[PDB]
Amino acid sequence: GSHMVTTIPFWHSMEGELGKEVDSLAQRFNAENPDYKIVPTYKGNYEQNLSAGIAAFRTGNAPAILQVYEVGTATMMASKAIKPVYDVFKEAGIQFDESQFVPTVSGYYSDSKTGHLLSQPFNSSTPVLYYNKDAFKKAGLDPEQPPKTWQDLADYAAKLKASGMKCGYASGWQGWIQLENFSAWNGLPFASKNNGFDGTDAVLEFNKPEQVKHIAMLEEMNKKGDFSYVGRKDESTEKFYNGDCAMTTASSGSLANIREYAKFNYGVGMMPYDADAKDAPQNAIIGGASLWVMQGKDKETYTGVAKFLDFLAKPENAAEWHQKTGYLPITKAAYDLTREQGFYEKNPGADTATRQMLNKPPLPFTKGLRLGNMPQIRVIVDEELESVWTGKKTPQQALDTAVERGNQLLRRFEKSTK
Ligand SMILES: O=P(O)(O)OC[C@H](O)CO
Ligand SMILES: [Co+2]
Ligand SMILES: [Mg+2]
Repeated sequence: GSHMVTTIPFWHSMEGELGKEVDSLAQRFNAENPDYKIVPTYKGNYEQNLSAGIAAFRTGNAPAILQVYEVGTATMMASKAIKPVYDVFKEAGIQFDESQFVPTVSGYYSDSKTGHLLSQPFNSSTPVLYYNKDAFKKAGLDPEQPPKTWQDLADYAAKLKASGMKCGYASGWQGWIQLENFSAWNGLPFASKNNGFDGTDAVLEFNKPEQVKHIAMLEEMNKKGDFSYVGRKDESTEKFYNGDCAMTTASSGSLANIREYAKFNYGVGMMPYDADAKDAPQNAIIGGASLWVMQGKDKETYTGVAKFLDFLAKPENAAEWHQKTGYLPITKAAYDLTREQGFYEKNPGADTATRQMLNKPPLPFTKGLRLGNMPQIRVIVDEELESVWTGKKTPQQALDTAVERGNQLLRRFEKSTK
């Protein structure tokens, strides 16, 4: 009737040092709240975790909490498999102040009609440029001056390669960085209806001259050996920390593993922008994930979930997550606490991710994205970009095809949710 501990499965995609920090947070919560036991389980990369969560729901054994990457948001929002987080709190009779979250992040994860959070913010990032300062030195570059523009990056990459580095430049999450964020950061839409927020009748718009020229630049670098393709996700993070790759654009959340494993002096810079683009940079759009609560659980489970989510949002815990991982602080209090503890004084580049998100007030179409079936559109994008790196298709053809294929998935979602 109440003597049994309530076990609460939490399925996530936090690998390496990120996962160790998730475990530390769960363990502390469990110690302070012994009526509950949060049980984190690593289920693979974000695609694998989302697929596993959806499949488990079909058979009634979904976890209580599921970490879903940012692009899965519209899909989850239309899902009948979730209990919106604001409702989890409401029905459990626990107060939660949504205004605590930084507006960019709360907006991203909020319902259009009610303004309420449908999932809980936790790990948000923007892409940053990691660079090997030691490698810069022996290539004759100023180790305190990362390339500000793509043009500069290509130049540096050539010099780093000439100096003996195995790889000059590589990128994590190419869709997120080279197209989604490339668009926002250079003042362009990724999709219509303001990057999807204004309706399911959105179409993809990333096949414009600016994006095509950008992909062409990367392909020219690839041919020269100055750019290396190493995969669709976080593969470039290890290529950087093991010394292979001199520069990588990767999640700000890669910092946990990079700090632990890089045995050289490294720096963090902002994403390069297009030198020719007037009024660039604009602002970055977030990556990372949010925490979804699955439908069909008992009241004890939802009480425990609400308590755990509240725990994660406490200033000290939100601040600790940001400081340890490189994900940006997602509450106002966590940002202020980090600043007031002198963390940014000690670690100058540690607020880069926030600064990119807030570089300028957003244009109507640089607030984030919200597109149904985006997890599959990401795969389409990866396939088409891979056809560029192999020389099978031109940058124009690949982006045109990704738009055509991707739009088919957007119309499929539109029809499904009408
Ligand atoms: O590595 P993350 O957690 O910042 O996520 C990267 C991309 O946003 C995933 O879609
Ligand atoms: Co009992
Ligand atoms: Mg569909």
